[PDB]
Amino acid sequence: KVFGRCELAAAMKRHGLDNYRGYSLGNWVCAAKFESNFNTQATNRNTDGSTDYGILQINSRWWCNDGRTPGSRNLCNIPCSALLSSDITASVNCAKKIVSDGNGMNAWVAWRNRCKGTDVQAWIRGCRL
Ligand code: NA
Repeated sequence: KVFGRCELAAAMKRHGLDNYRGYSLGNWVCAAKFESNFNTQATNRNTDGSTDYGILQINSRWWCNDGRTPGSRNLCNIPCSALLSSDITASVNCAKKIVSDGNGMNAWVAWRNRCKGTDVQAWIRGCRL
């Protein structure tokens, strides 16, 4: 599923991401735009051979199991395929564990490089939330 911007903002808010660990909703929408272009089915191979899955490009090195990432963990206890569903529950639940790991949203390099310190409220502008 390719989410609309406000559609994804509504879904993230309903799932309790708005101001989760102090990160306003626009931070999460911005991260999703540059990780996935709001596409739940997005997959990208990392140089280390792990893969990033779904709207928030969650990494098989630590967070989900894809059966092909040697020496990796599955700290969200989910098959990586669950991160590609039209229903973002698994992605959101897993993102809550990631952002709680100590480095906040710096875990998402695209957030650090493209969203951090920017006018992230623009990402929820015009949305009925
Ligand atoms: Na894994």
